[PDB]
Amino acid sequence: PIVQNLQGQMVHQCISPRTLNAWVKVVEEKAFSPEVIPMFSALSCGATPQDLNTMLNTVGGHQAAMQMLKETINEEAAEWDRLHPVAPGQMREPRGSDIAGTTSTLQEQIGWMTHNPPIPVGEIYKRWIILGLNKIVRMYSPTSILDIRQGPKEPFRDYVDRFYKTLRAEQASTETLLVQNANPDCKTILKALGPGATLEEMMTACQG
Amino acid sequence: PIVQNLQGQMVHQCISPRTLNAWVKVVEEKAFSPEVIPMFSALSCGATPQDLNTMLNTVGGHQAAMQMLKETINEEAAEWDRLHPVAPGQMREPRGSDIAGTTSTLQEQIGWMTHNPPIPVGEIYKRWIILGLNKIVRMYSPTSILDIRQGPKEPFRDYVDRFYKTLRAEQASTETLLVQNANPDCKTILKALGPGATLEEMMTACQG
Amino acid sequence: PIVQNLQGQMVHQCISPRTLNAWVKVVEEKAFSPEVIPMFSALSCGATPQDLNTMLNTVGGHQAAMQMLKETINEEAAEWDRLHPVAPGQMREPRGSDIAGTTSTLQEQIGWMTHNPPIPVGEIYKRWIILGLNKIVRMYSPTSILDIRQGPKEPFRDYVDRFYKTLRAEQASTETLLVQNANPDCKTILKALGPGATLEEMMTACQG
Amino acid sequence: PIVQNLQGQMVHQCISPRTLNAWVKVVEEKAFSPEVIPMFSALSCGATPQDLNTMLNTVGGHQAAMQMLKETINEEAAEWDRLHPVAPGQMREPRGSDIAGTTSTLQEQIGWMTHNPPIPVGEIYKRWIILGLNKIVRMYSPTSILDIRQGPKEPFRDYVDRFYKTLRAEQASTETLLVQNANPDCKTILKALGPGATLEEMMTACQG
Amino acid sequence: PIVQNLQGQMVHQCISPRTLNAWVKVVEEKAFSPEVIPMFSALSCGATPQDLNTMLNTVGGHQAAMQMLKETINEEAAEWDRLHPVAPGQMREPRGSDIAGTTSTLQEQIGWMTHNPPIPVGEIYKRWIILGLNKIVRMYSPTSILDIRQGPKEPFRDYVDRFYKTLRAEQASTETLLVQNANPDCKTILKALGPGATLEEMMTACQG
Amino acid sequence: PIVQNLQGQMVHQCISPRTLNAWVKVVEEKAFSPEVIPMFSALSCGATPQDLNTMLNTVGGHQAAMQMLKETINEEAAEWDRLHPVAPGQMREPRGSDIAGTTSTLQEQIGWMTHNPPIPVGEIYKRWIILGLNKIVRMYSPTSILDIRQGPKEPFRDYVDRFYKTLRAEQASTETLLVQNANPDCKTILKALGPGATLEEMMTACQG
Amino acid sequence: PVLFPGQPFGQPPL
Amino acid sequence: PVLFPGQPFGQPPL
Amino acid sequence: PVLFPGQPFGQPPL
Amino acid sequence: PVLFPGQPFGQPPL
Amino acid sequence: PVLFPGQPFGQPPL
Amino acid sequence: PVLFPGQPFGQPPL
Ligand SMILES: [Cl-]
Ligand SMILES: [Cl-]
Ligand SMILES: [Cl-]
Ligand SMILES: [Cl-]
Ligand SMILES: [Cl-]
Ligand SMILES: [Cl-]
Repeated sequence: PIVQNLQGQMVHQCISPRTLNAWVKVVEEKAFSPEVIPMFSALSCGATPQDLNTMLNTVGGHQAAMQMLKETINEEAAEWDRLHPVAPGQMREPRGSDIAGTTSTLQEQIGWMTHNPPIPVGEIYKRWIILGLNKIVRMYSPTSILDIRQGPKEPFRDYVDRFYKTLRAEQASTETLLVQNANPDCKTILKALGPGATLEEMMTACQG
Repeated sequence: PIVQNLQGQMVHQCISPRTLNAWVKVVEEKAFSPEVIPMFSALSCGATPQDLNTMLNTVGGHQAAMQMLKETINEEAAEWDRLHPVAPGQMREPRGSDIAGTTSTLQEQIGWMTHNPPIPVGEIYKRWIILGLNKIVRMYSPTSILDIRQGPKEPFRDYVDRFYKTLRAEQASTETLLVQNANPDCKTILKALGPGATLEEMMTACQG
Repeated sequence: PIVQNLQGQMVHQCISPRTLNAWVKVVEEKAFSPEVIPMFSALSCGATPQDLNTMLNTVGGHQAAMQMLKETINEEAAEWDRLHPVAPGQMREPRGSDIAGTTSTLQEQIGWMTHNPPIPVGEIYKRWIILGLNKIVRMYSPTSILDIRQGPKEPFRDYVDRFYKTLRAEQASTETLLVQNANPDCKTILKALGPGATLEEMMTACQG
Repeated sequence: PIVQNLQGQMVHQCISPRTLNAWVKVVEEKAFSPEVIPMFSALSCGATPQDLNTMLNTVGGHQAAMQMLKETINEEAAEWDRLHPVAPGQMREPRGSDIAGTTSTLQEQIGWMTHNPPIPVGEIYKRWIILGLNKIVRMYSPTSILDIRQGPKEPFRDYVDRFYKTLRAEQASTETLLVQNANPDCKTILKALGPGATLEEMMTACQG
Repeated sequence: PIVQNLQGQMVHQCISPRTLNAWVKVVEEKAFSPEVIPMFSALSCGATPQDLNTMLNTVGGHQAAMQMLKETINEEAAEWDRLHPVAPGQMREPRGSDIAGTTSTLQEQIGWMTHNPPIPVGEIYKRWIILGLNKIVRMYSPTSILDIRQGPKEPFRDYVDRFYKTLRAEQASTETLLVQNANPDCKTILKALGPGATLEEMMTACQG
Repeated sequence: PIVQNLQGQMVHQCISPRTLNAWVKVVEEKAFSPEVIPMFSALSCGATPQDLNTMLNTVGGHQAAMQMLKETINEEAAEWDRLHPVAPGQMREPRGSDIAGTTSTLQEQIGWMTHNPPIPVGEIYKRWIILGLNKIVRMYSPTSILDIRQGPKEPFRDYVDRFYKTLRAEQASTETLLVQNANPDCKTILKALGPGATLEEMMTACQG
Repeated sequence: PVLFPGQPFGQPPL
Repeated sequence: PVLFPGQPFGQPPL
Repeated sequence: PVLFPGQPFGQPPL
Repeated sequence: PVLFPGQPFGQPPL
Repeated sequence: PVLFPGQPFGQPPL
Repeated sequence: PVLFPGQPFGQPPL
């Protein structure tokens, strides 16, 4: 990454073994559950395109997803080149391939990122990557919100957990449906409570 | 977070992999036991709104709670906007959405937090979050203090542990009841000891 | 905590995830064995009252002990207020509640701790806490020293371990008894060795 | 490695125990799966030839691969000496053996790497090593892309994972084949979808 | 401990959670095997008497040993007071109790340790502690060197390991005996090899 | 160890708990496999003789090896004294015993190591130690290269692994033999391939 | 509102 | 008192 | 394209 | 003595 | 060659 | 010798 030092200057630092291992382990354990994306974003704080490519490349398996990610990056890079049609010792303008780190060196990336004003190629590339990861989350979301219905004896709290877990995954890239998909006994209670009830009030009502 | 450096200046730092993993693991293991809140507060020391949102987003599951948390934040943000009705290169005033980090950038958050005088948007947002987490603790508290009664052969110490564990969870958002809910043998001893006895003296008395 | 930096100045630092986890884990594993207290003291080195409250609050369960601790802190705080009967931009004098961190902010705590001369509210509060923890150790000590007697075939070394483990817990808040509680065969040997023998000499004598 | 310090100067640092252990563990667990190479590259960031040799030497077993790696390094070193035919207190020019760290001392390596302009012997040697590691990945790739065919009941997503995992390993040192190797039912669907379909669109189509 | 900083000055640092845990774990796993002493010494590098007392106090159990250690410290402290018979704002001379940290504060310890010339109370106390730990190792050494004899089918290497493991423990506070305690077949070979043989030559000779 | 600081000066640092534990664990797990030596060298980067003795002393068991190591150090120290036949406040010349850290203090070691020009006693002693460790590796090498022959159904790759693992251990202190020790079927193929074939080409040829 | 159901914490609006 | 039953350590009063 | 099937992220082209 | 049985290391006397 | 069979990486020659 | 059997590495002599 690029971070501050004692002199207050932005300097490059090696990606740490802790960071490398944390990303490998979250992918292994969580695959492409929605919560993997904010973890990726947090672990790649201040990342250069090189660092982002390092993290993506350290992933073994999940290569269908990684290929979809390549497609998304290709699309975002093409759009950048469309919108940005591009001297000794002077800073050139970054193309899509430079932002994605295929045609740019680490030193060029540092030059752009620490310039005044800065050209944040690390943040731009992360945006494309996060866009692609969100599509993968949506692709691998197993259940439609329409099929999340409360069981006859399922506690309301457990149903609400399933409901909003499903909604999170499905929307990666409500109040009335929650009530409609509730079981007969809680639906009766929720109808009597009426519209305008908070989730807390609904959960309290069907708790007993 | 924002922390001090050698120059004595407040500078932004990336949220560390240790911090990220610790929060994920405490939620996984402890769910919403009361002790999870002070851990959240400690792990989010010096946090920007962005850092707080990162921590909240890294949580997989528990989405009923996370939705209740959203409601609470919406309420606190609305109240802020009511109480605080809001130029080139100048610092704007933060709205509720800026404090919650939806409409503010990381650099704007750093600007507010490191200003003189500082506008501590990180601390304000944490206050709203902790408020919401306390409601969730209360919601998920399984037992009323009225149903914590000492068993016929339960050691007094174990009963007192259950009593004050329950009280902590129930009050998230006594001396006489402790005695009344004690079993016959210890109640007799505690009655003879009389009122004004410390917990230590009570536990010593029913220890044998 | 408050620690030194490159400039040689006392600056506040966030309590680390390592510190937070270490304290949680020692309580979980060791409960209130005597060795937990010096660990608490070491882990809370340079701690503000806020840090001390953080550590205490992160503890799940053990709420009988935590309530006894509250009582002790209340007693020590009352005594402070008795002995210390308490202007724009000037430093006020800390009351008991300020030392315990209920009525003082983190910045006020830092002000007192880094003042010249310093008012070490962190150390004062730790003293009260350690006082309370010692009482809890004494309360939860299971065995009297009078009931530690060497078994007919128990090796002397194992007996001495039990003897001094028990003594440590019982005294939280000898030479002759060690001999008297020894079994017939070692007692005979220890009598012949006579008084004035070191523990090493006693253990050597009953080793065979 | 060689890294920056507070003075902004490039100084040598000891390879850390975390780095050493991480490399040992990734080789143990992953052997020579493709993802081991970017991990090696990341863990050896800023590495001297000495550091690179340290990492390679800490590997127990896998000595067939390590011998192939030696061959590759010998070839790249020979080519360097062909292309670069090589005074008191002056900097000599590095030969192949110096880049590989057999005939150069750590101080000579630091001299070359921190010179102005710098002679990046660490990066040159890493290039040779990564070249050799890629050949080993190719050698140990178990399956040809021609033998990756979708099973009668294998979900399309699982097939695509196998397809691109195999392709990655085989190419270490497509769109039409993916369709041809699909099973009858998905092939029919993919034919109807037609050429020009993205991987995402293909996976969506055969998902049901 | 006391360590150097950027200004090149000796400043106090808190004992780290890593250090605290490492010492607790080595005692738990290894008890009082000889190798525990150099680990103690290494973990207590730059330690104040306070730090040394912290490490000793964090030990649960092993209280026979800890009591023997107290005796040894009492003896060494008495000798110090015999050899060193001891003004506003001036540095007093440390007595035995000050070195052992019973009657000295942390600030007094830092004063003595960082003085010019320095009075290394941390090193003096560690010397007494290491003296006591060595006696405990000797006390808990289970086997005499006289009873380490090579088995009829025991490989010579395994015998030599037992021989020198025993010797290390027994001497805490040879060449001919090694041969005499060897079994008939290796003894014959070692006799033929003759005196003046290195251990390596002896082990090579009895290897087959 | 001795390392650089912000001022660019060589200052002593305490050996870290991570370093101490890593060395203990590698010896426990790997005993004296060849890869343990480069790990020792890497973990002891910048080490003083004191640090090297600390690492060696923390090893429990393996005392036959440690005694052989003592012999080797004695030999190298004797040779140093032969080749180097050795005033108030002035630097004395280091003898063998000083390099091995028996007769030199930590401060004397730091004096020699940080002098201009530096007398690298840490590196000299490490050389002697590594020399001794290599002899131990050779001593504990279980198999001669002559007895590594490919099994009738053993894959060639697995045979080559055994071949070069054995060679590494045996040489601690080829092309034709590899072919001769191959099984009939691969030997035939390797003969047809002819001499001058790389290991990669040989492995490819016998892969099928 | 600032936050909506099924949307991440910190999600920009509009 | 400074601290009350069932309330966290550091809990502000009133 | 910037990236091709079966090639690493960051792979230089041509 | 400096240290007494059953008392911690570093325990102040009197 | 720079490296020989059975010899460590970085092994000095001659 | 510098080191003797059964004595630690770094053990001072005499
Ligand atoms: Cl893969
Ligand atoms: Cl979720
Ligand atoms: Cl609790
Ligand atoms: Cl090997
Ligand atoms: Cl104990
Ligand atoms: Cl041993």
